[PDB]
Amino acid sequence: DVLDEQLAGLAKAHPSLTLHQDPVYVTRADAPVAGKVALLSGGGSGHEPMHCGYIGQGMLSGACPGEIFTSPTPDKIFECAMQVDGGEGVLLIIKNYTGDILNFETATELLHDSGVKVTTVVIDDDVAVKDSLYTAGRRGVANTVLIEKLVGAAAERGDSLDACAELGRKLNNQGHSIGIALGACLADNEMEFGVGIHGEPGIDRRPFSSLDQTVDEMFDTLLVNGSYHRTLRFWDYQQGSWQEEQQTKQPLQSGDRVIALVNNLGATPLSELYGVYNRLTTRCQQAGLTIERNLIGAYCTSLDMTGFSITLLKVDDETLALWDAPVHTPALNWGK
Amino acid sequence: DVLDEQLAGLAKAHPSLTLHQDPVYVTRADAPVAGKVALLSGGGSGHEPMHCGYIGQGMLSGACPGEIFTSPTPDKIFECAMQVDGGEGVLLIIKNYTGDILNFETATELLHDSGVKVTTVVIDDDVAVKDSLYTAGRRGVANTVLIEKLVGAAAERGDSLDACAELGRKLNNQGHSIGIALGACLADNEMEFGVGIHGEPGIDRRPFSSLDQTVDEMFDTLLVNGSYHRTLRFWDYQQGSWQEEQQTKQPLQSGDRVIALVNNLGATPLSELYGVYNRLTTRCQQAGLTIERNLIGAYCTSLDMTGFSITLLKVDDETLALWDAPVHTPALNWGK
Repeated sequence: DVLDEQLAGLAKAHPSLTLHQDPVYVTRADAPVAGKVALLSGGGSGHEPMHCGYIGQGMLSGACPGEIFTSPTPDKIFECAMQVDGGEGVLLIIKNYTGDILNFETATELLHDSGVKVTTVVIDDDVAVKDSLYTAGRRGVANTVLIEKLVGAAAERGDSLDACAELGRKLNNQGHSIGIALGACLADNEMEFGVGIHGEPGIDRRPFSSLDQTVDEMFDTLLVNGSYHRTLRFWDYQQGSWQEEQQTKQPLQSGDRVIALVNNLGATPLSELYGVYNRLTTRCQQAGLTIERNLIGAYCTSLDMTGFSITLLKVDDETLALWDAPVHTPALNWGK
Repeated sequence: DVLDEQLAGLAKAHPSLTLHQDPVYVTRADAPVAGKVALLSGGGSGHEPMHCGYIGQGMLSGACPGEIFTSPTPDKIFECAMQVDGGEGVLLIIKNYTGDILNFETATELLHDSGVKVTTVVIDDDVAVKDSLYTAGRRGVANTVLIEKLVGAAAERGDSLDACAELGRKLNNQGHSIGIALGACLADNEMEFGVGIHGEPGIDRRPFSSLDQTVDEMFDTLLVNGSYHRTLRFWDYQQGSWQEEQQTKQPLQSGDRVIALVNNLGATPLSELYGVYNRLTTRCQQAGLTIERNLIGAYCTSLDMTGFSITLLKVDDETLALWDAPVHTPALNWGK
């Protein structure tokens, strides 16, 4: 099995990780870490390094890969959470896809029934399309990475589960993403505008004219599609039931300070992502947005798709402190 | 100009770097760093992050990007070296291509003629083809990255120019690489075996049967093509002339300890690189090679070429200590 070989390779390459079998999942080699909230995510393979490249101090305690573009089954999630439970609760980060919501919400109840204090955070940052192919609402994409890092730093400093959960839901309402593909993972000199990380259709197919023009269109869409009201369910561990919560996003606006993530969906040359970033900085400056930090690289992929996404996440001094905090994972590493 | 936009983007993304104009080059924002040997490289754009993503503490002092797959002109190299010169010499790392050798060699003379103590290290790690299209001898490829980190650590701790040059030449004789492409940046289900980072032809075109079979063939080639004797010129700064030095490589063999670099040439999914790493570890274990450290990712690319390369560098305890030493660059970051 190729997927088997890929995970064995990840494990051999990174001794800070432990690959488990029966069922398969990955955790920090030092888990469970006593006394800190444990953070977990997962989803289909094909988005590497998300989420296994994010396992480590200051970020995920563990992750649950599934088959290509397919949610891990509930047994994997339950066993991974039990393995990382440090006595302070486990927070489940779930991207907004039908399969992921179903399997993670099922694991959540099984965990609850076994005495584990758990709660959830749903990510729906893709502003492009409401109700795509495998999603009720907006699709969960690259902002998931920014949220894992920020909530990961908060868990590592010792915040409670409730605190980690409220911060993740707040960030979710402040982060906005859009992606484009020039080639799947079907017409010359055309792009799928507002594409999904599983290959879901975007807003439309439109001509690619230049890098700068594509960025302008993506940026403009982030500015005008920001307003959003919807229900996101979360697990209330005190009542032991799902709570429907209306959640509100404000559009990005002049005066917002942001973290920018320019993300390779798969086969975009890094030189091009720097050109994207150059145009993005100009547009934010013109619109009154201050980019305070950035990440530019392959952080949330779709196999070998040719395209990239732009993510802008509103932040304040407290959030920036969580950004600057140490993280030690395969994909992201920085010290004090 | 797209290159202009791409370089402005790199500069805006990384305040630890300074982009210069008239002529264009990039340096550490803190250069010149007094009292340390300065390390420089450069080459055609299209291999990002090599070399600009390696500028920072513990690695390059600066780099000189040229146009796509084209060497920087000697004025760029000269001015960059003058900007980073810390009074203890400048070491130029040059990959073995006709154009790079000629421009860096011309800059070396201009530098010497201006009072700057300088010397060179030529990289010729690609074991696949002798005398390809743009090269007398063997092509310089991904081992260039490992050498910049190791020699970068030696320079950062204060080693002398001669000590840094000797280390670089020694490592060059101990590092071996081979690349394959499944698509240019051709044929169906066929690969260009032993391909060059500028699209040069390899040993041959052959059928792609599987990932594991491809890795086996690449690895076998690294074992059987390792022996090599050739002349590499270097700048003798005391005599003020080029010195022809016969240099020797021994094949890799049972008992060697290595650092492995599994490198995406452009469009290979990270999941697949881990599968590559998994097969590589098995083959190294069978052959008697101990992989002590690895790097898996996009470190020396060829635009959006679909393919990957494998590099194995023989090391000892001293070299492993230089690998583990602190490095803080756009592409490589660790403190232990």
